[PDB]
Amino acid sequence: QPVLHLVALNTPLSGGMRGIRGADFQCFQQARAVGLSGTFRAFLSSRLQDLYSIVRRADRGSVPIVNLKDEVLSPSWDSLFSGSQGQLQPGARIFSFDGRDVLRHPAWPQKSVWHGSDPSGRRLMESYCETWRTETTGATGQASSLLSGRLLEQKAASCHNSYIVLCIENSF
Repeated sequence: QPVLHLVALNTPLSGGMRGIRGADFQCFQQARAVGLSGTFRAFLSSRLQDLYSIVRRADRGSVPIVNLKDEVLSPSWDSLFSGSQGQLQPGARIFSFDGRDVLRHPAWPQKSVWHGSDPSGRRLMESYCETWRTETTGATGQASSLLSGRLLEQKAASCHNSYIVLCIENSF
């Protein structure tokens, strides 16, 4: 049964992530540290990339999305970008690579997730912290409150905030 893992980085990050190459490298390093074999990319839109396109086309329609512990979060990647704003089922849990529940652990003081995307997973050039290069208070990035059970809520948040960053396995 194919599945794609959605896992959080071990620490929150502000909008200044050294760009998408920086965020992607963190996903690579942290997955490798725990023995995960798949290819993990940061769950973020950037200048040249829409979040929606990060998962291989063949795995977008019918491969369930699961957390680190293989608990099912969504029936497919496409389901998240239907316009529901990435609604997860109640009680859904998201774990970091080292096994901590991001909602129950104090290491993530703010339960919001950076994404820089609209509800269909397309890039928001005016709201992605200058492609994740700045943490200045005046700049914004599109983020979502995990407390509301959604991954793609449309909140423009100051880039100076330290939020949860997710990594998605790009293919089974």
